[PDB]
Amino acid sequence: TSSRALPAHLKLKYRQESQGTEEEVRKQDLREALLRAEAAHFAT
Amino acid sequence: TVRADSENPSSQVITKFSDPNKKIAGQVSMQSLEKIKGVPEAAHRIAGESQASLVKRTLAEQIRPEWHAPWTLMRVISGHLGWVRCVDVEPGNQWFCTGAGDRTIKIWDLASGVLKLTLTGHIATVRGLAVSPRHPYLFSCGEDKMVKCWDLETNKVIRHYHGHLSGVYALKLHPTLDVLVTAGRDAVARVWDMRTRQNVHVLSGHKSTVASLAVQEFDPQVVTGSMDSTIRLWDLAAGKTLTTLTHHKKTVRALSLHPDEFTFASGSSDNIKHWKFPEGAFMGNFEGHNAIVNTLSINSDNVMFSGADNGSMCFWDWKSGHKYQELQSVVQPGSLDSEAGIFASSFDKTGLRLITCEADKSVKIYKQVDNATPETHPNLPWTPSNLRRRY
Amino acid sequence: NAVVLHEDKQYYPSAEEVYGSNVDIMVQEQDTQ
Amino acid sequence: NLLARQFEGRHSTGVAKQITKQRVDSHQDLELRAAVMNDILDMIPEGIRQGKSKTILQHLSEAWRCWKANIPWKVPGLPAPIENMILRYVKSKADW
Amino acid sequence: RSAKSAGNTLALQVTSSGAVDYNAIARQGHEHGELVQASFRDLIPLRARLGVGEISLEKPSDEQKQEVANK
Amino acid sequence: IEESEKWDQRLRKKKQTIFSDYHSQASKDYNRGIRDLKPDYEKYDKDKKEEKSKSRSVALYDEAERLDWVSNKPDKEHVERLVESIKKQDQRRLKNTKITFINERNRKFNLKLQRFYSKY
Amino acid sequence: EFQGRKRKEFEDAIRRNRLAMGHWMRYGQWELDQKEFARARSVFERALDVDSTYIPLWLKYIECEMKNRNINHARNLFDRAVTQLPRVDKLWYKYVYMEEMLGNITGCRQVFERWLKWEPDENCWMSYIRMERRYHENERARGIYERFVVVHPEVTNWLRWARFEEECGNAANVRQVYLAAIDALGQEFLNERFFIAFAKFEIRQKEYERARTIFKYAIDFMPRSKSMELYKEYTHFEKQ
Amino acid sequence: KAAGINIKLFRRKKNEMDYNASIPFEKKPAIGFYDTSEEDRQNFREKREADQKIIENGIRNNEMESEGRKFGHFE
Repeated sequence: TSSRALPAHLKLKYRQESQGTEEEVRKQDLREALLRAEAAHFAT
Repeated sequence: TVRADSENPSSQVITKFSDPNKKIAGQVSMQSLEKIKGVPEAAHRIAGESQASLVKRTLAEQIRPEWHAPWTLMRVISGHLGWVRCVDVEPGNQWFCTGAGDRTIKIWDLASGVLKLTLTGHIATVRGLAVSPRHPYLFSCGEDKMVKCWDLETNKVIRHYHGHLSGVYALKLHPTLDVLVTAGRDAVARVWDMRTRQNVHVLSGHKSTVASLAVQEFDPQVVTGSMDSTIRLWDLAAGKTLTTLTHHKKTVRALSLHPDEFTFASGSSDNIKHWKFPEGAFMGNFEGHNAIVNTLSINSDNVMFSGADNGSMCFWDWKSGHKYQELQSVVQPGSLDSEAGIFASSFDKTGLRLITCEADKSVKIYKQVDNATPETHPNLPWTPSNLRRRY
Repeated sequence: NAVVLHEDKQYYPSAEEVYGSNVDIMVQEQDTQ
Repeated sequence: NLLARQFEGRHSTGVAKQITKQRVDSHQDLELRAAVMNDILDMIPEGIRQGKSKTILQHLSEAWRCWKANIPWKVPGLPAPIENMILRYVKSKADW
Repeated sequence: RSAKSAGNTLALQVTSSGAVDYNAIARQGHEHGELVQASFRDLIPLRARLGVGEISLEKPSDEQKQEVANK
Repeated sequence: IEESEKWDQRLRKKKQTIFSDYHSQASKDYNRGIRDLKPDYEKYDKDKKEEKSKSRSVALYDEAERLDWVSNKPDKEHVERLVESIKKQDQRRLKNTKITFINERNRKFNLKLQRFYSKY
Repeated sequence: EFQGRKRKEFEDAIRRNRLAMGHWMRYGQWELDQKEFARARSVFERALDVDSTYIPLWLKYIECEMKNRNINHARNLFDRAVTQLPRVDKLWYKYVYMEEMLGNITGCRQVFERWLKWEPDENCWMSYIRMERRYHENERARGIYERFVVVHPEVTNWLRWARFEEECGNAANVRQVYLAAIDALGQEFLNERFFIAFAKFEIRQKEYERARTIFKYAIDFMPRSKSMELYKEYTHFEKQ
Repeated sequence: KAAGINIKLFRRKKNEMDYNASIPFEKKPAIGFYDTSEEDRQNFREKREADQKIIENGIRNNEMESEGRKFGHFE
């Protein structure tokens, strides 16, 4: 129909292994990581 | 007539002998009013049932509040050149993105507040961001009527979603399916397929701007609140509405889902109400925020935050519905007094830091006070059993 | 007694004067990536 | 497309029109007016004769014009919440 | 006698001993009349709805999630 | 004292009758209409006394599970008085409801301006 | 041709600004002047579809239905209106007034019961009391007073019940209602005016040992910080 | 029409629904607890005849005003 409605980007991209999937975020400990990062920023 | 005399005991034996402590302070003293004439066959049972209902209500409003510790300001990020309207946090809790009225999406580092790259490409104000937790994407929408899908692996727009007759005010992503839902000024919430950019469903039931949105996995999936002060619960399978929630008087500008409880809370200019989700059963009010609430966010440990249009910030005990802290937002130096306001807010993934996007061109980070000590940091006082709610 | 030149005039207090000393004030005008 | 339009019709209704560098201002004004209408509809309490939006919009336009011409714009009879909201939106427009 | 049902069925003696049930006008349509909220009990928090015991505030497990996802 | 008591009632009511909200306005209109009502005709007493005598089961005043109240079709006199009361009230409403300027609209605008700014 | 021309002009006027309720009201009026039914209802209910929360339109519709003596139609319309907006008392008041002044009181009694299910303000309960007392039938109005005081615990409602009780006629009943009122309000709600009213009732019953004893009880009950009016009434009784 | 007519009919344009064949959008009132029944079917004669008298009254009033032009010609 219209030029902009033609098929394009037909492959949906999913997060790969080291890109931060749900499995890793559930496995990771975000709290102590956040406090450590804040302390590292504070040290500057 | 002096048919009987000596009321000395009667004027005391009636008032005294009962429960000494007041139950609901309006108890009719069940045993004391049978003796009058009338219609005990019908009227008496109705009065008894109404008393049972009222005593249950007044006793069920008396949940002891918890402590939850107070919050404080820790960081003020001032980089935007317009009102900051939206905020979303990446699932790894490393960075967060905030669109604003200067047509730009700025991506900040959550821990340090350092500004990463600035994304441009919107004609008008950005109103909603959403970082996909299963794809490396970042969807955005603005008052310029088009929806964009930024590819975070290349930082370039790849997908465009076009069908919208006016500005788009909210955007949400289905947790399980690859489907996103947008709501805007054309009084229609539209359902988009991510891959094909097609508009599968047109959730058209409202009469005015759908100012709020919420999407989840169990039915009903899409929850839309509009300027009619009405909330609708849609089913995505058929694109129809299941329930309509008209309890609100003014437009409901904030919808938010509890992470762990299968209930949701909505806010408006008058009252904040939270509902049991499967059938939309009312579950109580959060009274005390006499302002135009814009945002609602629930922590993991049953803490609610409600930000107003005049900088009013109230923290609620989710279980007991008790507003345990009042905070007044203070503007950065260049602003006016009238410029105090809050447009968007979100707890981070852990829930220990709260990010607030103000009507002040500044982003503020709030952190619970670390020392704790409920003895030295008491909440707002709780005064039980004052009177039953009007409802 | 000193006069304040127009270019030297300040209308607003510093962010430190308005937010206290326990808040870090970030001014991210320019990009870092 | 030509033959479909020939044998079918315009199907003009229900189509969207992107903002194209000439409708930018006239669409930004529409969005601002809609936002101010929502704010008016909210801050006015219940049963206070809500039919007062147009006059506040006129006040907002006059305030914007006064800002452009550098005129104080003090309205004596205006209530405080309306005045504050108008000032806030005028400052937003001025910054843009 | 050829009148058919020219009018709505009269209110019902509901099973909760409620004498008369006027919710039939509100439930007229919507194709979901069981979920239409048209009574004063719907203004009362579920914490205090009298005839309620335990209300389960947890998500519908995982089997329900998979079924609704597939559908 | 009885005449003084009636004057007390008159003065009492006079100081409560001297627009606040639609909520109270509805009540005031309704109780005015009640003040203009003429109940207790020859019908009600006959209805109370006649079918009560043969009350084998259920009372004429019981409405917990009464059925007949659905089919109450009034008489001509009652509907007639309905129409006359409505017409009189409508006529009453239409009765009570009703050079700095170049046109009649400018005049109305100037009177509005006078109403708002003359204090200032 | 004249109705066609007026109809076309009004139809465009309402298609251009579909939110202008004045246009729909005027269209219904002009259509009603000759063809009194059917499409009048169509146009009006179309307007209600546009905005069903416009109470003036509902009232206008009711009045226009009642002008042409369609009673059962208007009763159905009220049922729809009251189940749609149960918390506006204008519709309820018009309904009860109409049903009451039709002569059908067996139906307005149940209508008032429906309204009372929503716990309205004291004005509605007082209207129900006045309704019932307009036809005596005080035997169930006493029960209705019981419902009023249980729903709305206030001293004023108890005084109202006592006044109704003394109007009907009894002595044990009135003082007995007062005893129920004292044991219901308790220490934290009973103000001096309640005992003043009880004392006045007792003086009008010409039983004075009772009155003096309730004065002593009231003296010792409330703190002497707030005892002025009760003391002066005590003086008036004892010296009188 | 005064002397001899060919029965002149007014002219309609080609793209209007004419608002004179049926109800322009044809919406019926919702049926409720109380049955209408007779309230309209007992008086279909009224639905036609109140209409009839209103037409006839309009015609009489127009005729009287038309002769009232001569009647009030000089006053």
